[PDB]
Amino acid sequence: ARLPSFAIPYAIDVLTTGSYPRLPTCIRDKIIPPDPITKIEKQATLHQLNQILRHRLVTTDLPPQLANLTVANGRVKFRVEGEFEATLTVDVPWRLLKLEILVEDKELVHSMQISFIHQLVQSRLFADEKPLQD
Amino acid sequence: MSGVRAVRISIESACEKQVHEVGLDGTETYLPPLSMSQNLARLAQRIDFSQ
Amino acid sequence: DDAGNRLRFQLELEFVQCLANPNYLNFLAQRGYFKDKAFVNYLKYLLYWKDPEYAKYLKYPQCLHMLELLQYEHFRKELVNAQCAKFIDEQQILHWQHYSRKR
Amino acid sequence: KAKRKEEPSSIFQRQRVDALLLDLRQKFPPKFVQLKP
Amino acid sequence: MQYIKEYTDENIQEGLAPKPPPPIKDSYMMFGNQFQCDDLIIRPLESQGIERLHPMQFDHKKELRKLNMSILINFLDLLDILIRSPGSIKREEKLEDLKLLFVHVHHLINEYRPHQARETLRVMMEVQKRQRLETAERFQKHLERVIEMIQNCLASLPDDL
Amino acid sequence: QLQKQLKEAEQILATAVYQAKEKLKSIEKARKGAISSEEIIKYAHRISASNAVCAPLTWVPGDPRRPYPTDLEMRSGLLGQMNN
Amino acid sequence: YYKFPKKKDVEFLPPQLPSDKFKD
Amino acid sequence: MADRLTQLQDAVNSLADQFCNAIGVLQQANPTEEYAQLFAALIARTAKDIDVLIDSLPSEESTAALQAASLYKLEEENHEAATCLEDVVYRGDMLLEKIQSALADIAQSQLKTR
Repeated sequence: ARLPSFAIPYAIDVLTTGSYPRLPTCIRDKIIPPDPITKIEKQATLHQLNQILRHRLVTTDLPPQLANLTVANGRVKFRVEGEFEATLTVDVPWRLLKLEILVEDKELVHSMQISFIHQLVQSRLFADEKPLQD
Repeated sequence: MSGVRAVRISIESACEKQVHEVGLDGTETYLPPLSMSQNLARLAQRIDFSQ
Repeated sequence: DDAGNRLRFQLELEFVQCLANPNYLNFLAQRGYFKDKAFVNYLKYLLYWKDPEYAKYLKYPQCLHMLELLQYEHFRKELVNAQCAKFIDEQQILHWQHYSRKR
Repeated sequence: KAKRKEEPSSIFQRQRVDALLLDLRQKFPPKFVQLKP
Repeated sequence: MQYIKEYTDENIQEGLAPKPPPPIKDSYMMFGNQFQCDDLIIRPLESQGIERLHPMQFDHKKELRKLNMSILINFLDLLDILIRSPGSIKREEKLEDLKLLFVHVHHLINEYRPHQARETLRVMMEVQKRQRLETAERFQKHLERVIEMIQNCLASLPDDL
Repeated sequence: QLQKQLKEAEQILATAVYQAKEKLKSIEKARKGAISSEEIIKYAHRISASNAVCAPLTWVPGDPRRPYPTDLEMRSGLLGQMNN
Repeated sequence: YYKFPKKKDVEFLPPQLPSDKFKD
Repeated sequence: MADRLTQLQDAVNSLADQFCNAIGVLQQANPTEEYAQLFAALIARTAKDIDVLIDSLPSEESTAALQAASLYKLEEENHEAATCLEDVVYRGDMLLEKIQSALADIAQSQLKTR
């Protein structure tokens, strides 16, 4: 003579949602460092990310030309004129360390001690004084 | 019931933000704010092509 | 005769519920669950017990979750210690009250 | 830890670049970070 | 004694040698509380299986009055047996019959409320879908109007400059 | 000024399009996998009686149940002696 | 690397290079 | 609650408790008066719950066959409307993306050329 249990939440969950959303889904996370998100979704979202990046770059008032302006596909071309260094991204964030300066007529190129320049770039970016000009 | 005449209706309940945050012996809450504007460009990954 | 109606639910659903129950989580990595090469492959080759293609005898749920998460060599490697297994059991035991204190 | 680490044939000579490197935080003041977003 | 050995050895092959799709399990089994066989109810109705006394009206008030009269008669018989002599065992039979009738009434109530609950859930889902479609149409109209206004402003600015 | 206005309008339209795409994907997922109400009601009745899927009829303050079905059905029932 | 990247201090120069292989 | 099954179960439990209390009092001085008042209140609550389950809850009439047919028709209509709205939203999103791309290109060209 036990009355029938309704369990409106669990019933509505098991009615059409054939999964375990209304429960702790951190089994593979609390005892394993698995990838939470952005597993393969980045593949299709890369086009929209690049579009948004280009839109934000165009919207942001860039500095003068100064023979250092460059624009191409793929990402934001920092500078390619002559021997200028190249870089790209990865409010709005500001990434770095995508390429480097170019030279020729060796004497054997410079080694990775250039991190000093990268350290200064990161410090000046996190200072947020004027990223484009410096 | 149990084999009676049925109607293939569509059931669309509320499934926006369930109890997703892991709890420790009760006292849990929701954390899903659906920040699509912030999640537009937030996928920390490797720019180098590996796929 | 026997390949049709003798192992579809006699040794498939019961074995899936046994290998996927939280009580026998640590009581199954002794006979060989993921160490064999043809074990996870044969399990995935017979993972049509709870999908939308065999919804006529859906009685034992959570079958595919085991082969999806545990047999992925990520969760089965770890959690062999005492503290990790106790924490996992404590975190999974509280999931049996998702209808009373879910507000 | 055997294949490679920093640089094999990373010869001085033009290391002189170093020499000038010793100009640059000086040509311009490093900005404070303290932000690991 | 809990591991995939027989099935994992029968399915240890490549190509179409593996097992086919699992058909309907229509044989002996113990899944949950039933034999895992469809079209098999667990409890019978109140008008099928036993003698049918209530008419086709199935009025809530009439059924409640009948259940109250049955309970009163059972209590009176139990009191008479306790007072006069315990040589009457009809009390336990009447109590078991009342328990079975209550189980059948609960099953019928659960069967009747499920259809109405499903209809209400479907109506609510249709209303939610209509509201979402209206919100999306309003957002699209607002975006189109904003684009039209932006274009008009851009065309007007080029004339004044 | 026109570019800022158009960028705001495009952000609003992109948010609306994302919401609409999410709704359409949810509708397509709901329409892709679905069966008659008969099997759904049968599974609900088979899983609501015992303490297998959620809190059974024997619910009390602070149920000591677990995510597993039970211990007696797994120690001696058809769950722990499927082959032995 | 991720971690916290709170390597402030100063220096930001040095060399971090190696090629000692010519009788010197 | 505000549901048919929940209210039905509540009324059944109340009726069972009232019947059990009556049977206990029949087969067992202010305490007697208190027990009589409690039994009267339980009987009144059971009568009210029965009246509610008879009036508010759907009776044997007004079947749900035509209701399910209308629900299926409305679901098909809502699906068609949602598909049309999604097509219109995709068209608008593509138009907005093209307009934004053209605006950014024009801006970059005007900046670089001055």
